[PDB]
This record gives sequence, C-alpha cells and structure tokens, in this order.
Amino acid sequence: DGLKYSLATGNWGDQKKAHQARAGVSQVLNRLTFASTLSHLRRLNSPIGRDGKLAKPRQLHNTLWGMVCPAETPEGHAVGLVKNLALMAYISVGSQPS
Amino acid sequence: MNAPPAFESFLLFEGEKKITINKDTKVPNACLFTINKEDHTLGNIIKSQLLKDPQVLFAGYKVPHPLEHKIIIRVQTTPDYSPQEAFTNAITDLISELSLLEERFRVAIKDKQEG
Amino acid sequence: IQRRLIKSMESVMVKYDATVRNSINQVVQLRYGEDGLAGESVEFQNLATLK
Amino acid sequence: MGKRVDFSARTVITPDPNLSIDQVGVPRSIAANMTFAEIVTPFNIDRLQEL
Amino acid sequence: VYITNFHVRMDTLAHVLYYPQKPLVTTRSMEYLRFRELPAGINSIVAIASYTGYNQEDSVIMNRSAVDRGFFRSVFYRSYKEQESKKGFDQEEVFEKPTRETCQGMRHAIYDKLDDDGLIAPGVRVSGDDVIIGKTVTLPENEDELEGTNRRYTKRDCSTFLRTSETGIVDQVMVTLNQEGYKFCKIRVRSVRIPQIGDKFASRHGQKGTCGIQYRQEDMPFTCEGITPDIIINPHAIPSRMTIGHLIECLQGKVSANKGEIGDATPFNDAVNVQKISNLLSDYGYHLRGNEVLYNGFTGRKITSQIFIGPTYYQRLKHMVDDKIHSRARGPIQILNRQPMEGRSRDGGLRFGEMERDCQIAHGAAQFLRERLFEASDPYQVHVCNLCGIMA
Amino acid sequence: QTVGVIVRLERETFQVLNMYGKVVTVRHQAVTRKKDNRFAVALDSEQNNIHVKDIVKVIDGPHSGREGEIRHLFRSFAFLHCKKLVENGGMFVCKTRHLVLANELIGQTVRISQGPYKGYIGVVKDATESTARVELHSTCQTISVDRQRLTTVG
Amino acid sequence: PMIYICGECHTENEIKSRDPIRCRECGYRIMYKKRTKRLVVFDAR
Amino acid sequence: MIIPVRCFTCGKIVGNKWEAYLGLLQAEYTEGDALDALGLKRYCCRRMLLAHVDLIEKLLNYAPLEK
Amino acid sequence: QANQKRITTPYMTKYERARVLGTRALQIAMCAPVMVELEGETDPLLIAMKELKARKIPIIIRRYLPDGSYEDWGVDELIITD
Amino acid sequence: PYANQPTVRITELTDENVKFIIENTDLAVANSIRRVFIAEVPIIAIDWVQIDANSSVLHDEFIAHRLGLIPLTSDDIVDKLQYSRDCTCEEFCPECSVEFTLDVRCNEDQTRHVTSRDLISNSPRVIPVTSRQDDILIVKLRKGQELRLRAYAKKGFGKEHAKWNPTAGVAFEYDPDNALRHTVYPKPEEWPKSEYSELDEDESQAPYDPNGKPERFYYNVESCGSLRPETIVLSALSGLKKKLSDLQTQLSHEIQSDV
Amino acid sequence: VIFNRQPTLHKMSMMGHRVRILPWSTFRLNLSVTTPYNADFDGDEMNLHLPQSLETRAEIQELAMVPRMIVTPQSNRPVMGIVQDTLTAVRKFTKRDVFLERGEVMNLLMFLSTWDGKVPQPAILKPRPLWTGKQIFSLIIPGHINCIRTHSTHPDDEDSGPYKHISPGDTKVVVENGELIMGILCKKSLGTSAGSLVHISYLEMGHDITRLFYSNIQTVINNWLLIEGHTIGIGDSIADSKTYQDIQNTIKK
Amino acid sequence: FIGKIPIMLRSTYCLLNGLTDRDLCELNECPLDPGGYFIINGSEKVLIA
Amino acid sequence: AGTGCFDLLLDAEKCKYGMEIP
RNA sequence: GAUCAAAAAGACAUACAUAAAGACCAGGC
Ligand SMILES: [Mg+2]
Ligand SMILES: [Zn+2]
Ligand SMILES: [Zn+2]
Ligand SMILES: [Zn+2]
Repeated sequence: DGLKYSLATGNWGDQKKAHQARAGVSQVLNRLTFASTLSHLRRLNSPIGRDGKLAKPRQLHNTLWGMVCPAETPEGHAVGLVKNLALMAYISVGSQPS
Repeated sequence: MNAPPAFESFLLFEGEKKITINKDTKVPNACLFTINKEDHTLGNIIKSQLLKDPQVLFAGYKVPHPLEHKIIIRVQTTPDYSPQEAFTNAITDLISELSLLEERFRVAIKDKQEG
Repeated sequence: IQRRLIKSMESVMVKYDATVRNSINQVVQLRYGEDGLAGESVEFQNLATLK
Repeated sequence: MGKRVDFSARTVITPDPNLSIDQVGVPRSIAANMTFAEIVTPFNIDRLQEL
Repeated sequence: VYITNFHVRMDTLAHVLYYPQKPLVTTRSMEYLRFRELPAGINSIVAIASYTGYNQEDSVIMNRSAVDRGFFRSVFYRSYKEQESKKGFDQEEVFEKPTRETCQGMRHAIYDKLDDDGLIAPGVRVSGDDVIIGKTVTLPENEDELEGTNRRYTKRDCSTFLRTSETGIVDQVMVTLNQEGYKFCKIRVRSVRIPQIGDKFASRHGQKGTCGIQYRQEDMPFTCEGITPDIIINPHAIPSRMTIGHLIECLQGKVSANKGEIGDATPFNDAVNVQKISNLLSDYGYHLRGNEVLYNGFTGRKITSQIFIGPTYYQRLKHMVDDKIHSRARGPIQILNRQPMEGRSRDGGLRFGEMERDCQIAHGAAQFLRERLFEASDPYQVHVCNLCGIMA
Repeated sequence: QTVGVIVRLERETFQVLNMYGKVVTVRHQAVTRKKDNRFAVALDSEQNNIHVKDIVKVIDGPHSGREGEIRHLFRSFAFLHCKKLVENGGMFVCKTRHLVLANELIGQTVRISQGPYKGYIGVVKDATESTARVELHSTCQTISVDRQRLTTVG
Repeated sequence: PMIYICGECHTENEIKSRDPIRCRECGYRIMYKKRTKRLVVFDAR
Repeated sequence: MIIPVRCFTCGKIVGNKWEAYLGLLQAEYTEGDALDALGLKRYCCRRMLLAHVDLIEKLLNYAPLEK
Repeated sequence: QANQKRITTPYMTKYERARVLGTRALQIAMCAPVMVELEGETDPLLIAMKELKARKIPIIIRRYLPDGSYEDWGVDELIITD
Repeated sequence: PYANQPTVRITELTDENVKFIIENTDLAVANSIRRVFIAEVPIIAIDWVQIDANSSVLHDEFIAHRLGLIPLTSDDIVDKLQYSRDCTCEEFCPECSVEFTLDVRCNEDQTRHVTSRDLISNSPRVIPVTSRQDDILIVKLRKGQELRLRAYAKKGFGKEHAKWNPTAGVAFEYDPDNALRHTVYPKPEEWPKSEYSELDEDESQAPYDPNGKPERFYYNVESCGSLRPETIVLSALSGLKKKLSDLQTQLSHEIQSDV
Repeated sequence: VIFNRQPTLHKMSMMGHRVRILPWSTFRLNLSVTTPYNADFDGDEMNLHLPQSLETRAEIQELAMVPRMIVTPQSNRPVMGIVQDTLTAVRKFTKRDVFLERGEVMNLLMFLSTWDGKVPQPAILKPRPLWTGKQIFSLIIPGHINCIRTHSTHPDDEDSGPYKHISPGDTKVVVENGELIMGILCKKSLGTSAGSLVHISYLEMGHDITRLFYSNIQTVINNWLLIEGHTIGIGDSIADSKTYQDIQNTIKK
Repeated sequence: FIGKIPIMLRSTYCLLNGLTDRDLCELNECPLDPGGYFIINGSEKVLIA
Repeated sequence: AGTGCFDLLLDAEKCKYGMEIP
C-alpha cells in the first residue's frame, strides 16, 4: 500500500510528510495521439518552482545541443522548466566502479 | 447541437412568402425584391439579364448574410417602365434562352453519337 | 501593477464643483487635468505663434 | 469584490463581417437559456400572450 | 488513432478520427516515430487567399461538401464507471431499475431505458441526463425510523446520469468484479462529432485557427480543372508569423501528389531547394511557384490575382466548440455562499471579477455594477437593530 | 387520504385537527409535513373565488355563525383561524360550500410521419397538448413536432 | 433474465442479479452486455 | 481506418481502387504508374490512394466479442 | 440652495441622461402616463428617449455639491448634450 | 433587350465524360449552369439506414456513413420518384424510395470484404453503380463477425448533403488565352498554356481586347457513375428552367395580389 | 448585452452590443471590434452578460455602446480601425489603376447602407464608362468630412519640389467635401492614429454616422475583394538572381 | 513474502516481454505500444525523470 | 460613481400636464 | 316504517440538493 500510494497520487514521499514531499511525479499517461504518448514517456522535469520570475533556469543553454529538444517545451508558467528529450539521447543506467 | 437542418436552405415552412416586393422611397421607379430560400445561382442569372434591358438603370443583388438564405434585388428603371415589368421580362427571357439551349444540346448529342 | 494602481486611485472622481476629489472630499486637483477638459475630445495642434 | 453571476454565457468567437460594429452573433441555444424579464403593459400584452 | 487496440480499451475521453492519412511531405525520421502506422491528420487542398472575409484573423473557411464526405469527421468516446458496494451493516447498494413508488429521490429522466439489472444495453441512444446506471441504496433510516409503520420509501436513488449536454449512443457495457469483490461496471458512450464552424484546426507549422464558415462545393473558388480547396486560410497569417516552411510544404506536396512519390522534408539537406522543387513542378504543367488561376465561385469570373494552392497537412484538435459552450440562468447555487456553482458541468455561473468591476467604475455605470454584484448574484435581507448596529 | 393541521405541541406527540373536524393525537414522526398550496383557489357558497388569507363567514354546518381567516385549502375542506376561538388554538375546519366571502406518450419511440423530418426515429422527451419533443436517434438534437405528425412504433 | 458475453471464451451465459460474475467453461470474470434489440435508424448523412 | 469512398475535394470514387492499387504495387509498378493505370488524373484523387493508411488490417487481428 | 447662485454646468452630463432615460422608461413600462404623443411605439426606451428630446420628462435632478449642499435642476432647465 | 441565343459543340463524349463548348452567352448564365451541375441535379442515394446486427470493427453510423456515399444508378426512375417530403404516404412506399438489403456473415477463416455488390435492391432498375472495375468496399470482416442492415434510398439533390452530387469535378474555363484581362499575370511568360489555347508557343498572351466580353465557355462534366454524363446536363437545364418557372408564377401571384 | 474578454485591461474590453441571432455555436463579431478586445480568432472565448432590467439596460445603451467608445480617453485616438484584408484591399482598391465597369459598380453600391440612391457619373465617360475606386470610396465617406494625411511610401523629396499637388506616386491623401480627391489610403488614414480619416468622422459628424462608416468600408471592400483576391505565395518571397549576388557580396564583405 | 511491487509494462519482468506480434494480439495488446508505464488502480502512470 | 453621484426626484407639478392615455 | 355513497387531471406532493470539500496534475487564451 505504500508504493501503490505514492505512484497513484503523485505526492512523492511519505503521506504524512507530503507537505515536505515533492509533488508532480507520475502523471496519468496521455492518450490523445500516439505522439502525445512518446513525448510523455520521454520527458524531463526541472524541480524549480513554477512561480519564480527568474529567467536563468528557463533559457535554452548551449549544453542542450543534441541531448534535449530545443523547440519542444510547454508554455504558460512552465516555459522552459519542462523539457522533452532528443531522439538519439540515451540516459545512462549506471554501474559499479569496481 | 445548434447546427441548422440541411433542408432548411431550399425548403419554405408555413407563412414564408417566396417573393416580397417593397417599393423604395429613396428613388422614383425603384423597387426592391426579396427572394426567400435562394442563393447566388438564381440571383446572379437575373441581375445579369436585367442589365441587358436598356430601360433598366440599376440592378443588383446581395445575400445579406450567408447563414440565412434570401436574396435582395434592387431594380431602378426609367420612367413609364415599371420595375415589376423589368423583373418579369428578365425571367421569361432566361426561360426562352434555356429552352433554346436544352434543345440545341440534344441535337449535338444525337449528332455526336454515330456522327 | 495594474491592480495596485486601481486600488489606490479607484475613488477619485470629478465632483460637481468640477474639483477632482478623492473619496474623503480631499482635493486632488482644482480642475481636472488642470484645464478641466475630458480627454476624449481633444486633438493635436500647432501653436504657430511659437517658433 | 467579485463573484460568480447568473445570466452569463461563454463560447468561442468567429468573424462575421456582415454584422455592424455593435452587433454580435448569439447562437440559438445560448439565447434560449438566457431570459429577460419583461413587464406586461397594454401595449405588449398581445405579443407576450403568444410568447 | 491513438492506439490500435482502442476497441478493447475503456478510457475516459478517447478521441479518434475516421480517416487518417500519412502526410505527403514527411520527415525522414517519422519512420521511427511510427507515424505512418498511427497518423493523426488528413491532407487537404489549401488555397491561401482572402476570399469572403470570414477567414480573417486566424480563422479558416472550409469546404462543406468535403465535410459531408468524412473529412475530419471523428468519434468521441466517453467512459463512465459506477461501483456497487456494501458500506453500512444493513446498507447495501444494488444495480436495479428504480421504481417511482418504492425509491425516494427520483428525477423525471426516463428510466425505461434501463434493463432488468439496471444497465443500459449497448446501442441505445441517450442524451444529457438520460439514466445510464440505475443504482439504489437501501435507506438505513428505516432502522432509525421507529414505529413508522412501513415507510413509503426504503430506498434512495444514487443513479448516475450522462454529463449534461453530452449526447451519444451507448457503445459498450461490461460488468466485472473489482478488488474487493463487489460488482463493478464501466460503460462507454460515444458520439460522432462533425466539424462545425467552431472547431479548431492547425497545420504542422504553428498556424492554428477555428473554422470561419462552410461554403458548399458550389460556392468555393475552383481552378481550371475543377479542384476546389477543402480549406482556405488567410494570407495575412504568413508575413508577421514567418512560417515559410508552410509555403514550401504546399509546394513540395504538390509535386508529390503528381509524381507519386512521398516528398522528403527532413530538416537539413542542401539537396532540396525551393529552386530544385520548382523545376520539378514546372514539368507537370503548373506554374513553378505554385500559383494557380482561379475562378470566383459565386459569380463565375476569374480572380485577378493568382492564388497559391497546394496539398497541406492539417490536424484537428481536441478542442471543439460543443465542449466549450456554456450558458447560465438561475441554476444551482453554492451551499456556503449562496452563489452560483463553479464550472461548466455543474451549470455554473461565469465569474465577474476584479478587473471587470474596475472597468465599470471606468464606464461610470453604477446600476449595472450593483446589479451584477448584488441582484443577479445572491440578493439577501437582514434585520438590523437601530441602537446597536448588529443583526436582530 | 387524511390531512390535518397541528394545533398542540407535546413532548412526543402532536394534537392534530383533521379534515373531518376531529382532533387526534399522533407521534411526531407518524405524520409527514405537507407542502402548503398558498395559491389554492376554491368556490364559496355563492360561487365567489376564495383564496388563502380571505375572511369568510360560516353560513351552514357546525360552525355556522363563525367568522374566520382561510389558512389552508384541500379538496372540499378549508382550515380556518379565528383568534376569538380558544378551542384548538383558534383553528377549525369548514366545507367551502358552507362559507361566504365576508403523460402517456413520453418514453415512446415515434417515427415522424410528415413534414421535413419525415422518417426520423426518436423518443419523446416531453409531451404537450400540442407539440411533443422528439429526441432524434440519427443526429444529436431534439426537435418540436406537431403531434399529428408523430407515429408510435411498437 | 440477462444474457452476457464472456470476454475470453465468448460464450453467452445467462446470469442474474446478486450472483458472482464467473463464466462457466472458463472462470473469466469479465462479462459484456451483448446488444440491444430495439430499433436503431440512422441517416446516411 | 478504411479507404474513403468519394475523394474529399472533387468527389470521384476512390473507394473501389484500393484493392486494385495494392495489386499494381506487387507487380512492380511505381506509384506514378500505378495511379495512372487506375486512371486518377487530378492530384486531389492521387493523394487519397497515395497518402492512405490502412488500419482495417491491423484492427482485424484482435478477436471479436462473439465467436 | 437658492435658484440664484446655482453653480453647476447647465448641460446634462452623460451620466444624468443615462439614468433619466432609464428611470423614465421604467415608469412608462408600468402603466405610467406618457407626456408625448406616441406613434407606433410599443417599446418604453424609445418612448422615454422621445420624451427627452421634447423636454417633457417630469423629473428634477438633485445634484449634491461635494460640500454637502445640493441643487435641484429640472430636466427642462438642463440643456441636452445630444 | 432580349435573351441571346447560344450554341453547343460536343467535343468529347464518353461514359465518364462530356466536354461541350457553349458560345454567345453571359458569364452569369454559363456559370449558373455548372453551378446546377452539382447541387440541383437530382439523384438517388441511401438515406434511411437501419442496422439490425453489426459485429464489425466499424461502429454503426460509420457504416451508415459509407453506404450513403455509394452511388446508385439513377439513370431513369429519378424522374418517377417523388421527394419523400412531398410524398403523401406514411413512411416509405415504392413511389418515394428504394429498399436495399445487406445480409453478410463471415464463416470462412479468410477475411471477407463486404462490397457494394452485396447491396441487394428490391427493384432491378437502381443498383450500386459498379454493378452496371472492382466494387466499392463497405467494410472487412474477420471470421465470426456479421453485418446485416436494411436501407431505403431516396431522391434528393446536392444542396442537402454532398452525397447527392451527380458529378465528380465539373471543370469550367473561359477565355483561355487572356484577352479580357480578368486575371493579370505579373510575368506572362512563366505560365503554362491552357489545353484550349489558340496561341503559338512564341507569345505569352493574347493582346488586350477592349470591347470584348467573355464567350466560349468551355466545360468538362465528369459523372460519378450515377447518371450518364450526357444526362447530367439535360437535367440541369430542365432543372434551372423549373426554378425560373416557379418564380414567374409566384411573382405573378404577388403582383396580381398586391395590385 | 454586455460583452467581455479576460483580462480586461482597459474599458474598451467591456462594450455593450446589440444581439443578432444566427445559427451554429459561436459568438460572432465584426473584425474592427477585434482591436479593442485584443482578440484574434484561434480558440478564443468571450463572456456575455445580459442586463436584466430596463433601468440598467438604458445605462449600457447610452454609455457603453460600441459606437460610443470609438474614441479612447487614454491616447485620444480611435480604438477601432480598419484591420486585416480590408486594410490591404483598401489600398489596392484606391490606386489610380482601379477601374470598375458598370457591372461591378452595381454590386458595390448595393452594399452601401447609407447610399442616397443616385449612381454617380463615371470618371471616364467614353469610350467605355469606368468608375474609379476613389470615386466609389467617396460615397462611403460620410457627411462632408475633410482630411489631409500622407501615404506611408510618401517620399520626403516630394513636398519640397515641383509636383507638390500632382504627386507623381499618388502618395498624398486629400479629402475635400467628403470626396476622395487623391492619394492612397493605408494604416495612416483609415487606421487608428490621431487625425485619421476615421477620427475626423467621429469628431465632426457623430457617433451615429460613424457607425455606418465602418460597416460600409467592410462590406463594400470585402465584396470587392472577391474580384481581385489576395495571396501570399513563394513567388513573393523570392528575389532576382542578381539580387542574390548583391546579398552575398555584402555578407562576405 | 514482504509485499508487491508495481511492474512497468514490457520490462523484462512483464508478461509481455519477448512476445511476438501474433501473441500480443491474442492478449489484446497493441504491438505498437511503447511500454514503460505502470498500471496503478487501472490508470496508466508515468514516472517523470 | 457616475450615475450614482446625483439623486432623482419626481416633479409633482409637471405631471399635471400632457395628454396621457395609459 | 324512512334511507341506502366511490375513492375527483398524481404534478420530484416540485429547487433535478448526484454536483464531497480538499488537493495536486495536465491543457487553453
Ligand atoms: Mg488568440
Ligand atoms: Zn439593539
Ligand atoms: Zn467464459
Ligand atoms: Zn478527387
């Protein structure tokens, strides 16, 4: 019931600590078009609060060449804080440095 | 849910007169015809037949709005020629044109087949 | 900012003396705009005596 | 300061150039809900008994 | 078409489109997005011209004879679910067709459409407020009622209704058990949504706009060959927005309707120029810049300026006018504030807010603003003592 | 079948003056609150229209000679109040003729048999004396049709 | 009383209110509602 | 889903030319030669057969509600 | 104040002519006597607008000066802007 | 002050196609002819559809959609049928409509194509057009699926719904080499020449003709297969002259009534 | 009705309107009206508030009607002006080149609502009668309204030298006695700016005569544009093969 | 037995791993369906990086 | 505000004139 | 001995009050 809870609601952490806990992980997957799914399954979320008017985290950065799509991004308060992934880009799963 | 019926364009319900004739007070010998449930097919034929009549000073139509189907035809003729006479002679002259065209198209068909 | 400018000025009004006065009757202006003329009917013009 | 109101309607807009400046197209189903209370007189009682 | 198994899936809010088409000018990486398998859109012949003025701003004029043949004609599935349960000791919920005499809370919606088990069979049209699932709850107050003889109403009606102003035919109904083991039922209502003059279309280049009006194939400007644009978009869209790749797609795809090959739009080539396209377009007998001579549809006469036509790939958007429309007159009212409800599904009222009441201090209309914040919304009366000022 | 007016409050019971003029004792929950029809109209003994709030004289029956205010009306009965009457808190009941002023179609599936909509199948949402509202199965819309046009199917 | 269709073996079984939902000859718990008898009439529009 | 009857723009019938058009492709015609054998002159019709996407073959893989 | 010494614009401000044609049309709309000959008018706003151009409306406007005093202008004494 | 007398020359005549050339006519009369080739030529096309059992992967009104658009052979009895609204009888008779029947079930393991050849009509005259060239495909069936329905076809014309258009694209062209200057080319040399052009390859445009007005209106009228293309035209003229003979009537009743 | 769009930035974003009931599902409003509300038609929505009494309905009618709010107190300019195709068509309609035959005048005059009934005498009487766009547009201009503006392309060397009033390029606009004598109209004359041909109407004539002024320009120049049409095409985004060399040799430089 | 872990679809531990096209249809799954989401209480959840 | 700044009074002397049908 | 009544159009008997709040999430202009 503990996992099934925090995947279901999206408040990510303990339920009583949900105030401290991060929110907005695990949205319901989007069924509009087949290509509204592929860009939901591949997505990147900046934890920064949506409210802030600071424009430095939003701006497109040269290090995003080839690993993040320059054009694709939501608008409204979320501009540039949410980012799709480029086609070839492959996130690394990790290993042991033994 | 508000889409109007498809048949509402060419069908008259109870009480709508096809034609409505209203004199025009701006001008002498000017009349203004109002045709319900018609469109540019019918209005354009007549206007262009009225302008051949040398006793017709002005003729024109307009669809006031495309979503409601009616035509409004102003006609102004010279004195001692009534704008209702102008608009009837127009309609009988098309009928005498189109009856000549349907007969000439039937002759060209028989000529065309095996000839 | 649009909300702050309104709440501060909201009640200023041209009284029948034509003196502009806020909600307390305190005088903001002796005549509106100092010429006492509504702003929608004015136009641009050259003086032509000047310069 | 502001509150939800009755006798209001909201829908998309699309151009009709055939209108005047001050007219507006109002669809029939948005115009069927919204009502205007009208006081009966000897003048309009003929029209309102039909409505 | 979102997934190919959609006939099996039960999802709330599933749009689908009768006739998708893979584009005629297609990026070479769409093959790996599987966009030939599940295309969302239809090609359309697109004039760019100012025609009757109804396509001004971002609007679009459409061909109504096209829309009668299945063009952008889609299906909207909506899915409901209701869960029988056992809550109180004596309190049970059951799926059953309610009777006016035994059941208590009832509405005048037709209950004759429910079967013996209280579920609409599929293939039965239902409009807003028709009763999809009859569900009665046994009223435990009968136990709370002491010596009340046999109470006329033992059962309260919890039945679920179609969302208001949602019309449709019940497509599929299914009856299963949930986690707990209670009976559980999902119901899929669908309705076919024909593109109206409110709906919202957009190309691939960022040109979005509603439908301005629908002219029949008669009234549309036609080429010398009798081709009439399915869709006409305003030319003023282009200059300040500067989507030129919209102008080359109409160009690249007119060579790819003629040659029979599906053009290559992939972003960086140097092998495709506007100049190397046009030389291919001049060989099929067209003006190489794509302009084409049109005749007015109403009056028959040519249009002086040559008009730019080509096949272009448009998308129909989840946003339709039937779901955005709302009207409010003296409906439900909030419990605490005694003000109108919030939201479109609730028959709720629109908000008259701050910025608006500051515009009508500007107009100097005091009696529209007192009526808008008092009479139209909750009016109310209090009795106030004169000595103290408090209520009495 | 029986209505009454509460004329005394007790801890567990009411005393109720029933429509026949008898006072009965009932437990608070043994009676249901009835929606009063403040716009009821009836005829008095001289065929005048009488209404709630009217002052009437009683000219026949047990209370002949009394005067009262109409408080409630139901079928052939009137509950009246007179403050001079100490019995039953002033309430009493008189026949109105003893006083003087001082749908089946809905739900059916019908086929439109005439007019521009001829042939469409639908189901009646509302029936009227004149024009029923048919709910079209073919498209999404509801239309008003004269009831001479409709034809019920099965 | 009520005929339902199994979602696995596709065999119509007759099962009635206040019964657990299991199709005979499978054991599969998902039943479908068949289709209504009454007249549906469409425009070809 | 399935090929439209009645090409959208002009209104000619492309409904019956699909199963004849798959035949020509398996005979090693090029889509330019295929669409000319089928006799579709205008590019309003040539984009119905050329840009079509046939999902009725995918949807027939799933098994029906009733055996 | 006295009929002498009134200090206010003689013209009718567009706020006064908006509430005069409203208040007058509400009276006409309830059985109220009409000062002017009405010809083919079933609409009260058109009647009240007609009474105004003829200066027949029976209303006196009480203008509060900002210092607490007031002046009483009849709708005939004022000069109609439009 | 009187009607001009036009003339007709039929150039190509086939079973799909008619090219004729109308001369000595107004631009407005020549248009309103082709504008009647779409709308007002009556035709027979399915309208009322009743679906008994549909197990196909296509939902009910998606098949009822494709059936409408199927062309039906209208060659003759369109003259005989009456519009269903004017027809006096209750529901549908032999006089206002035609009955079709489709009973199709897939027994075999192979995928069955329901084709318009499976529409079965009560009358030999009107059938699907392909039955008079592969057959229109209504839907495909996996084994076990069954589609049976009953459909009454009516008389109507192309203003109502586009499924009554008797015609495919109706071409129209006049003044192919540009004398009248109704369209003004910025560069005259870049434009291809019309099939009907009278000009040598050397010069781009005809020289400006000040007095002229458009004549020689070139048509190409291509049928959908319902009506043979020769009788799409005869039905348009006879159907425009009947709307103009409905005016002269109801105008005459008003001039006589008003006066 | 009163008619709104959020956010309401100034007071032109709530203006009273006059209902006309039309089919389908969307509110419909003139295109000049899309300037104040700052609303383009792509999925927009606008509220509608129907005033409920004759006493509050006579406030809207004499205060907030759209013909009253034409001129803004903010910048003392008109709010609403000719917008989109019509402002492109006006210019193309007003050049010296435009000559309307007798058949195309009969249609345009039919859309003038203020037209006084008299067909004006053609500018070119013989060999064939031809009206001019400046000659028909001068029936639109209401009353006797008078203006001098200048066209956007107006060269600065022109006012100084010879040909001040002959104006070789037809840039300088003159309107004398409600008749358009010379010049091409544009944003600087029909548009919204201080002193535009629209702003002189509301000031000199009145709010009523200037309501029929917008509705005439839009109806008679939208139903004219069906003859000329307008477009953007790739041929219009392309330069000479000689210009492509001058654009590079500047970049390499 | 300590508990139950929600399983991403078409991972190595789903029942759909390694199945071909024909088998994904008998199980009524779309072969084009990318996978990589969870089924929690029937809804389809996507962990967002 | 505007429309609320002043107060309307009914003139009793003027109502006595004019031809009044209703 | 005299006398010997049938249940009066039901109007959600009306507010359709299912419209938990509360929250996060997604999108629109
Ligand atoms: Mg916008
Ligand atoms: Zn007190
Ligand atoms: Zn089973
Ligand atoms: Zn085509």
